[PDB]
Amino acid sequence: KVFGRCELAAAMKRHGLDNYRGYSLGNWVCAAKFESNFNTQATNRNTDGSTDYGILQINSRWWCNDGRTPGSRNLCNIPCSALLSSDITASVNCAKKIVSDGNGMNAWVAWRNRCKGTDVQAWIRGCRL
Ligand SMILES: [Cl-]
Ligand SMILES: [Cl-]
Ligand SMILES: [Cl-]
Ligand SMILES: [Cl-]
Ligand SMILES: [Cl-]
Ligand SMILES: [Cl-]
Ligand SMILES: [Cl-]
Ligand code: NA
Repeated sequence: KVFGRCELAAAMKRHGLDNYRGYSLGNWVCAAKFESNFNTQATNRNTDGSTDYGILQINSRWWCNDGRTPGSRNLCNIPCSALLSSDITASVNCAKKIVSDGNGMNAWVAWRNRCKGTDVQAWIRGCRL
């Protein structure tokens, strides 16, 4: 599924991401825009052989099982395919664990490089939330 900007803001708020770990909804919408372009089916292979999955590009190195990332963990206790669903519940649940792990949203390098410190409220501007 390819979400619209306000459609995703609303789904993230329904699943309790808004202000989770003090990160306003615009931070989450901006991270999703640059990780996946709002596409739940986004996948990207990393040079180390891990793969990033879904709207928030969650990495198989630590967070989900894809069976092809040697020495990896599965700390969200999910198949990485669950992160590609039209329903974002598994991505949001896992994202809550990642953002709790100690470095906040810096875990998402695209958030650090493209969202952090910017006018992230623009991402929810106009949205009926
Ligand atoms: Cl957009
Ligand atoms: Cl915001
Ligand atoms: Cl594996
Ligand atoms: Cl594990
Ligand atoms: Cl699995
Ligand atoms: Cl959803
Ligand atoms: Cl933080
Ligand atoms: Na894994």
